[PDB]
Amino acid sequence: ATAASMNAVKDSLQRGQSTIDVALAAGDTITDLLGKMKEKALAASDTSLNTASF
Amino acid sequence: ATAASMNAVKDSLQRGQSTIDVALAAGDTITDLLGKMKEKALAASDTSLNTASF
Repeated sequence: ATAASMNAVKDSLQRGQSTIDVALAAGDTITDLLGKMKEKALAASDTSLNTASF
Repeated sequence: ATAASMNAVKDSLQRGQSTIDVALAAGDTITDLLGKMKEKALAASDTSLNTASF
């Protein structure tokens, strides 16, 4: 009975791994977006821009 | 992200170079006109001129 109980443990571990995989994909896209906004903030930091570019 | 962020810095430096180039062209024109004024001032400083040429 104890040996047969391991299947639920394996299912729970695989479920956690899938959840972390989905979170990792979301984190990848979020870091891409974060880098792009840092580029935008540096570009807008310049005082030689006109109003429209800002 | 830090490496990819350098494009904004490059663009800002290029914009500064373009602004300085425009300023230097206008300054070249202004110095040419200033030399012309100095020539006219020396010409008009002569006391033998009649009122018309002055």
